[PDB]
Amino acid sequence: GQRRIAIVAKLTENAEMIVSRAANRIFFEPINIARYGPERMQKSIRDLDWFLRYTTYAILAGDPSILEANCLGLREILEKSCSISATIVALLEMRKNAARLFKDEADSKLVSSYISVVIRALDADRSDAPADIVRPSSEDRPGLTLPYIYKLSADSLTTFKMTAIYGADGRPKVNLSSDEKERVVRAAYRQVFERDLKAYGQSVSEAESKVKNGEISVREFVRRLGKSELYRREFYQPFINSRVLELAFKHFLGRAPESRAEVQKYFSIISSPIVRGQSSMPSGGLYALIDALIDSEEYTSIFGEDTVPYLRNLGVEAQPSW
Amino acid sequence: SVLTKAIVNADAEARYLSPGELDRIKSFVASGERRLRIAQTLTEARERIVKQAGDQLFQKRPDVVSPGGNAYGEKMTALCLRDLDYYLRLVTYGIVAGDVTPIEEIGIIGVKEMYNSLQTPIPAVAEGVRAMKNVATSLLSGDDAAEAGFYFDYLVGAM
Amino acid sequence: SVLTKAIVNADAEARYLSPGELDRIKSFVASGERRLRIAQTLTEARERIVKQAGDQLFQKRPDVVSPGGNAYGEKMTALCLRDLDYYLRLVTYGIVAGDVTPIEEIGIIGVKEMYNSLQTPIPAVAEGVRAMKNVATSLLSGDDAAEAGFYFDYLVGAM
Amino acid sequence: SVLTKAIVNADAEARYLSPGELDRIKSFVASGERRLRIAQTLTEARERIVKQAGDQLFQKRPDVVSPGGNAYGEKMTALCLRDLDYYLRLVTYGIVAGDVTPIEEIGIIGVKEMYNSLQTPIPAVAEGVRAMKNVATSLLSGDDAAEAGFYFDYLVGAM
Amino acid sequence: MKDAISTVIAKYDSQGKYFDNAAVDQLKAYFATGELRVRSAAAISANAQSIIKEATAKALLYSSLTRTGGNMYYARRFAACIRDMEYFLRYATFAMVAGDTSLLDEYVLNGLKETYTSLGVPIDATVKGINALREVVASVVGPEAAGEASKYFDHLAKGL
Amino acid sequence: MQDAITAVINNYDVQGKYLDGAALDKLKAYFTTGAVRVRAAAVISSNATTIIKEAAAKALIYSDLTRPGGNMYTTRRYAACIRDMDYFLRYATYAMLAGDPSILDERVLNGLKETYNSLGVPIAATVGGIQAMKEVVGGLVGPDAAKEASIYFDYLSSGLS
Amino acid sequence: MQDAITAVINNYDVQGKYLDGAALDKLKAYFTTGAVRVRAAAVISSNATTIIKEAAAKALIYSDLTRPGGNMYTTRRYAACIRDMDYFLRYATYAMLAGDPSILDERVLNGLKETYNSLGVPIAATVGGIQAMKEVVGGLVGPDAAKEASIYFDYLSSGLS
Amino acid sequence: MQDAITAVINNYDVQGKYLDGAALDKLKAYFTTGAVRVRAAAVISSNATTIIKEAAAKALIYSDLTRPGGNMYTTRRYAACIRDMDYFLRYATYAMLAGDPSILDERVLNGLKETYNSLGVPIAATVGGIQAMKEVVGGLVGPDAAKEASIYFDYLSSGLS
Amino acid sequence: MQDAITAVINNYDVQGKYLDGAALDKLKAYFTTGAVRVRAAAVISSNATTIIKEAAAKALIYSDLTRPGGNMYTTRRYAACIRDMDYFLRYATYAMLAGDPSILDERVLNGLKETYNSLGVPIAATVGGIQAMKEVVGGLVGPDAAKEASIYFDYLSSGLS
Ligand SMILES: *[C@H](C)[C@H]1/C(=C/c2[nH]c(/C=C3N=C(/C=C4\NC(=O)C(CC)=C4C)C(C)=C\3CCC(=O)O)c(CCC(=O)O)c2C)NC(=O)[C@@H]1C
Ligand SMILES: *[C@H](C)[C@H]1/C(=C/c2[nH]c(/C=C3N=C(/C=C4\NC(=O)C(CC)=C4C)C(C)=C\3CCC(=O)O)c(CCC(=O)O)c2C)NC(=O)[C@@H]1C
Ligand SMILES: *[C@H](C)[C@H]1/C(=C/c2[nH]c(/C=C3N=C(/C=C4\NC(=O)C(CC)=C4C)C(C)=C\3CCC(=O)O)c(CCC(=O)O)c2C)NC(=O)[C@@H]1C
Ligand SMILES: *[C@H](C)[C@H]1/C(=C/c2[nH]c(/C=C3N=C(/C=C4\NC(=O)C(CC)=C4C)C(C)=C\3CCC(=O)O)c(CCC(=O)O)c2C)NC(=O)[C@@H]1C
Ligand SMILES: *[C@H](C)[C@H]1/C(=C/c2[nH]c(/C=C3N=C(/C=C4\NC(=O)C(CC)=C4C)C(C)=C\3CCC(=O)O)c(CCC(=O)O)c2C)NC(=O)[C@@H]1C
Ligand SMILES: *[C@H](C)[C@H]1/C(=C/c2[nH]c(/C=C3N=C(/C=C4\NC(=O)C(CC)=C4C)C(C)=C\3CCC(=O)O)c(CCC(=O)O)c2C)NC(=O)[C@@H]1C
Ligand SMILES: *[C@H](C)[C@H]1/C(=C/c2[nH]c(/C=C3N=C(/C=C4\NC(=O)C(CC)=C4C)C(C)=C\3CCC(=O)O)c(CCC(=O)O)c2C)NC(=O)[C@@H]1C
Ligand SMILES: CCC1=C(C)/C(=C/C2=NC(=C\c3[nH]c(/C=C4\NC(=O)[C@H](C)[C@H]4CC)c(C)c3CCC(=O)O)/C(CCC(=O)O)=C2C)NC1=O
Repeated sequence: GQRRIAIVAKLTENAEMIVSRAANRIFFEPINIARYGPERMQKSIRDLDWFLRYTTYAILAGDPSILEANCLGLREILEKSCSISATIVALLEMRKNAARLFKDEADSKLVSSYISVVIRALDADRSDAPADIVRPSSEDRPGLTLPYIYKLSADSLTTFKMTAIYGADGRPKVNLSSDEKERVVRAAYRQVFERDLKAYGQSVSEAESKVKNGEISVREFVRRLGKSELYRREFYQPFINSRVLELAFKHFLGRAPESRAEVQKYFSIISSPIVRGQSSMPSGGLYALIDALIDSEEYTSIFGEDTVPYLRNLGVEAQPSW
Repeated sequence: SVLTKAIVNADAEARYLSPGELDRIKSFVASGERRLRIAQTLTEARERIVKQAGDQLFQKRPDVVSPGGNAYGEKMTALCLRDLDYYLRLVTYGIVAGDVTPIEEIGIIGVKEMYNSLQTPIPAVAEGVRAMKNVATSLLSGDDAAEAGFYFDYLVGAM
Repeated sequence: SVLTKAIVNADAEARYLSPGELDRIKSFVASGERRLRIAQTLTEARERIVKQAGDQLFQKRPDVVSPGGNAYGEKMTALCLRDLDYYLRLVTYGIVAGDVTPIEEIGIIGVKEMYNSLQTPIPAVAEGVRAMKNVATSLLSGDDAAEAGFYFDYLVGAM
Repeated sequence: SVLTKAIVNADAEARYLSPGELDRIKSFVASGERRLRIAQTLTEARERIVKQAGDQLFQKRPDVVSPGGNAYGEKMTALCLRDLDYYLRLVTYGIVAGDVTPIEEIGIIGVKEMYNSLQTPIPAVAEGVRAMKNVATSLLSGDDAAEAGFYFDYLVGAM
Repeated sequence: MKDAISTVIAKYDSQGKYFDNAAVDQLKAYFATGELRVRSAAAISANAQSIIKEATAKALLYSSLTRTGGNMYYARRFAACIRDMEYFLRYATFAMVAGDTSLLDEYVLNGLKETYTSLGVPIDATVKGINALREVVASVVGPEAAGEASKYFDHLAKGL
Repeated sequence: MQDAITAVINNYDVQGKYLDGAALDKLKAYFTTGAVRVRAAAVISSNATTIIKEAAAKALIYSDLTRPGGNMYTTRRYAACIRDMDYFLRYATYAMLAGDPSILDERVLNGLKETYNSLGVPIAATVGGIQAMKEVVGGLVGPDAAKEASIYFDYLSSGLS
Repeated sequence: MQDAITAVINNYDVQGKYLDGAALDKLKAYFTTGAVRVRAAAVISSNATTIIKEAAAKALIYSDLTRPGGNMYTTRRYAACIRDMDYFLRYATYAMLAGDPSILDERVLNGLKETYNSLGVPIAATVGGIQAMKEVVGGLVGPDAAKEASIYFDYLSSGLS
Repeated sequence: MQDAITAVINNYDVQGKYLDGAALDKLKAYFTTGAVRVRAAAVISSNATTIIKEAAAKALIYSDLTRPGGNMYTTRRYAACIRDMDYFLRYATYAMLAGDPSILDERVLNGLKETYNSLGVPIAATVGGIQAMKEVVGGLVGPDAAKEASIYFDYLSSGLS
Repeated sequence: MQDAITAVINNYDVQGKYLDGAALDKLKAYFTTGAVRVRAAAVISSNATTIIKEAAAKALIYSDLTRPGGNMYTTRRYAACIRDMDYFLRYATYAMLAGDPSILDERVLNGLKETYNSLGVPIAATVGGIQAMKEVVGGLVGPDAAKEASIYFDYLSSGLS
């Protein structure tokens, strides 16, 4: 960072010149200053400085992402407004400027790499750049779509998953480092119970054993947690039934309950006296609630069988206003 | 209603309404005027439909209006007829809506539970609805009757 | 308690208590008076049980009461005996409850973590509880002792 | 508006609107179209009214646009003119409403406190409003001017 | 949700009334309008992308927001605002069909001011953007259906 | 509360826009309707006592409610019920003049359900009474006025239910 | 939740006191009552559907609530109301076996008032239904059991109100 | 309210313990800080109007809030916001003298979030204003005083958010 | 969360200004401190269990809290308290690396007061424990690191109190 600061300082003082040469070059196809008009020219001047100011920031930051997010959509925005080529030609000048300012090859190179990111998006088509997913809903909760650059700006989400591996034996065996296996389990425990249950030093013995071996899935593990004695009494038993279904939303699906009709459907599940079940595993009741959530397509699709549920949040999946 | 259903599917998909979906809406709005007339006819004949259906039901099921039976006594018999009237009103609502959803929310969800607490026999109620259908069909023209029949059938199926 | 456990299972299932569950409750209420006497006996002998068990433990484990050991010194030895007393009180509570749950909440959850911070050896604590069991068994009649033993064994298992 | 004011007085008295009150409402609705024209006139002349009034104010009060004064500097002078524009917009709203209440809620409550924090002199603001009135009066026809004057006077009174 | 047909139904069931002519009149009215509302909706869907872009230009673009230290500033921020303008359009169209305002507030208006205040988004600007969408939409739609289409836009504006 | 004129003003004020012709047209629309509304209001005020009487006769009185064990049994309760009826009528009249339903929400509708539930007043019967008043009012005001009057009565009814 | 036996234990545990004769006497008292309670619970479970039916007949059905515009109007709402009644009955039975009111507080009572107020369910009517259930239950269980049963029903009623 | 000296006393009183050297040391620590705090408080009181002005200039004014459709638009709303700012400043000064955050909890912090949510006042903007006040205050009080002043400002901010 | 470097960047970005040398110097200052911070963090991680043990010994244990009727009485509560202590330590270490107090506000400080009040956990005792941890940490990290470590510990303490 310290030398990166020095690199930034050098770039800062020569920045106005660096911009000028890129601008003089373009002001491929060459476009005259006058036909563009002052405002469009003024914008173009601003834009050059804009790329450069982010570059300085990106140096200090030491991440491609800051430049990455802004450049993506920008290329789409530009086109009717601007020639794609002129923007490119500009960096040709500024990378040459960059090489001149910093005599250390590496110092010029890193500065080049930031400028490379900006260019690489511009080079990539509007189509080549990918639109971010849109969270889907059934008959309630309208479907919301999130922009990708928004998703990129947001800090990456750590996903804990353990995948069952087929064997020659035909009994699944799962390969992970000693720390790595059990880390998924550590986070699962933590998501469902909302705190890590090791500091209390109880956890279902047989649950986790089966997932370590890999025969019952992580999806089936989180199922086993909800049904577990630990999960009630910690949750369920201290709350009224209407509050339990709201917490059970948060930890099992990562969203809050989104509509009146769903909190009603779920309230009837937990309320309903069980149909008598042959499985000694107690029939429905609150267990029904937990089933209905894991068995839900929304659950299975977003998380899949391997992933442990994660909390969807501002960064991911948009998040609704109502 | 038809329109609500279409909008809801679009919103789930997070898309503007498809041409095909739009076409169905167009068809529905054209049908509506005919539907309104069918509904109007049944409303005017409502009093007689209920009366005729009631008599048929009581002939079909002597037991319900018998000392053991739930319907027995003037108060109880009135309530049974009131129920028939309710279902007829729901059917009219359905015809204008073009969907069973209006009917379904008001009358078909929790119906089993309500009647079981009351101890009213569900099959008898179904027979009454069938009876009402027959009376209604006679007053309606054939094509009109077919439209009305669908809604009547749904009710019978639901109970 | 037995009854609490039964109620909780029913509530999870969202059903009224099963006949079998009810029968177990009946058995428990009959047993209770006998259980109360067993608990009373141990309470009266509590002071001596703790003292005798302590001595046995220290003989079994010289190290714990040694300059290196955690128990060493008057203050520390008192605390070790206080712990034994605590566990005995918990056992009495368990016998009257007919379940380990009362014992479990107060004493067995997070016990490992607490002792590890203290640096007290968990196995030595278990030995102390075993020692207490032997003293308690002698004072109790055989059938009473068996009942008491179960609770004592649970504690030993937990640590 | 006039109607809101009348309703509010009636509600306080817990009575239906008096015939006299109703008559005033009738008169107001007739007057409204004329009022709309008066408001339209001022809106069109708004830019010039503000400019002329500003100049008059600055001549009347050299101090406000002086290094000590609040108005001094381009940024500050713009803000002073913006304020004059705001008050003119409020006056137009008042004329159409037929009451000062719309004006009053947006501009006259807490005005003292706001300006005191800003340190703007309240009397100078009042002079600016007076200046705007004179310009506005000239463009308006005499009877129209009298109507407009009342609203302008209220503002001056309020500050 | 609730649309003009089901709204009339819902008011009648709470009273326990069978459908009256007064009610039948309101229902007829919807069916007359409906045919062109379907036409107007299709127009808005086709030109949506264009409609948004024009609207942004009129108000959102070339504002303080675009300048640094405003919400529009950045590509990321710019993209988000456009999504919000697309949201407002789909709903208003959904509201145009159906003919009941409520679809709007269940899906849009409820909670919006609270999110916007939390995010820091300026409410006034969005209101301006909605009003802009209204003018563009009206031209594409044509005069007869414009009155209809303007209502749903105005509801959104006063909600915010 | 809010009225149509103020509603237009408020919408413009949040925009910061000066009043424009389109806005003026909305105001003009209200002004034409206004004369009719004033006439309707005067009719209602003069016939208010009778309107309440007729509506009560149609729904409330000669019923179990008035009989012992009914909510409107005892003089005190009877008087309260007719006072409530008068409130609904007066507020609806205010709303009709205003051309806005907001006053009903701000004064009448807010917390009414909860108040009634604590009191044990029957909501459905009250709604019935409101509907009855509407019918009587419709006659007196005449058809053009009736449409305007009906919406406010219906608004009250929907709120309570 | 908590039960009588555990309640005694917990009180002693906070004191740190070993169980004493006075404490034992309270436990002994519970044990004698226990047999009666078990019999009562079985009676209630078998007659639960009828108890609800009778109570509804006494208070809820044949009322404004069931009439259009009433809270229990429509099949869906009717079914909801009887479901709530069943909840109250089941929990009261649990409490009676336990000999402690705590479970009612932890599951039924906490947040119910607020939920009902938002929903617009009438609390006083619900309380009326609970009281009706109590009366029916009292008959079936018989006198000794009735006193015990009544306290839990009353506890629910007081909480809601 | 409570202060530092009383807080120590209260902790000892619940224990029933006589004051001990460890307790005395905490009291002694406060006494040294005291003189600085008194000077800071006098500075803030004299410059209070300006502090508010500067903080508003930094965050609140020249913003969307002040522009039409913003929360602080209209004189009434503007005046309200500056009144709130004054409250925060006065209480923070009290807290700084006291050496305890409790007064903020008892007076300012309790129910503020709920009030703001009902009003529709934006919490984040308010927090921004508080932070701005802190910065201005920091300058005037000087560095030693600033550290002490900052904690109370931060406490207010954390409570609101 | 936010870090020192990003905080400076964000302030400059809203201004639109390229980074000033004075700003750069602050960033440079952070970069030098970062090496020392990393060493401190490694020390804390290795000695974390002991740090907690020592701090508990200083404040929490041999106290009324651990005695029956005290908040930390029972194994479950004891374990909870030491878990909380570990949280504070881990987050303070994170804050020290970050060079910014914000993470503490975002994760630890937000909702803590409310949680503690519902639980009935005593804030002053918790604060005491945090201060004790700070003292132990100060020793292990050594003087240069201690100053940096102390500020985050103090920040936590001020937030809780
Ligand atoms: C045209 C050949 C030249 C030019 C001028 C220009 N720019 C715009 C519009 C925008 N430019 C930006 C700027 C940025 N936002 C970012 O995140 C980044 C990356 C760091 C930049 C550079 C944006 C967001 C816009 C759109 C809106 C706005 O004005 O802020 C236009 C007009 C197009 C429009 O209005 O949408 C024009 C004419 N830019 C160049 O570099 C070219 C050489
Ligand atoms: C007639 C075909 C059958 C019959 C009817 C019957 N019903 C009742 C009582 C009630 N029925 C209803 C039903 C409805 N309420 C609703 O909200 C709807 C949907 C709109 C329906 C259909 C209700 C609420 C009642 C309860 C009483 C009340 O009005 O408050 C009875 C008498 C009840 C009793 O057992 O005492 C009867 C007899 N019974 C038959 O046997 C016929 C086949
Ligand atoms: C007889 C001396 C006079 C007379 C009486 C009269 N009353 C009615 C109608 C009603 N009177 C009551 C009164 C009561 N209800 C109560 O709750 C109490 C207190 C316990 C009283 C005294 C009610 C409620 C009614 C309304 C109708 C109903 O029964 O629900 C009438 C006829 C109704 C009408 O006026 O059209 C009459 C005639 N009339 C006289 O002139 C005698 C002097
Ligand atoms: C019946 C005696 C009365 C009555 C009941 C009623 N309740 C609802 C709806 C709900 N009831 C609850 C309440 C609970 N949540 C809990 O956790 C518990 C304890 C375990 C209870 C009792 C809830 C959550 C709902 C909402 C669920 C849903 O909407 O389906 C209704 C329906 C109201 C509605 O608008 O849907 C009714 C009718 N109301 C009466 O009229 C009786 C006096
Ligand atoms: C001009 C006649 C006098 C004058 C004006 C002046 N005003 C400001 C700053 C502001 N004035 C306002 C006032 C309003 N906001 C509203 O909402 C309304 C009613 C709709 C009014 C009247 C506001 C809010 C400001 C603050 C700036 C902002 O809005 O962002 C200044 C500048 C003050 C400063 O130093 O910052 C000035 C100069 N000054 C005089 O002395 C003239 C007599
Ligand atoms: C004796 C078998 C062994 C032993 C005992 C020992 N314990 C401590 C200190 C503590 N013991 C506890 C334990 C409990 N608190 C509870 O609430 C319960 C459940 C009811 C228990 C069992 C606690 C909290 C402490 C901390 C001190 C305090 O009471 O405040 C010590 C002291 C050592 C230390 O403090 O680090 C000792 C010696 N250790 C042995 O070596 C024996 C094998
Ligand atoms: C120890 C220094 C003091 C103490 C602690 C104590 N805490 C709890 C329970 C909880 N503490 C928390 C707090 C956090 N969760 C978080 O995520 C964070 C930030 C990362 C914190 C600090 C929570 C949520 C709980 C409840 C969850 C749980 O199961 O523990 C207890 C137990 C209280 C109880 O009776 O349940 C205790 C004892 N109390 C003291 O006596 C010390 C002064
Ligand atoms: C279906 C109804 C609905 C709405 C309306 C909605 C609004 C909405 N706007 C959001 C963000 C946002 N919204 C805007 C919008 C704007 N900034 C401006 O200055 C403009 C005036 C304005 C649009 C033109 C911005 C900039 C963000 C990103 C937040 C930020 O980082 O500043 C987000 C956060 C979601 C995300 O970005 O992940 C939501 C929830 N969501 C919904 O579900």
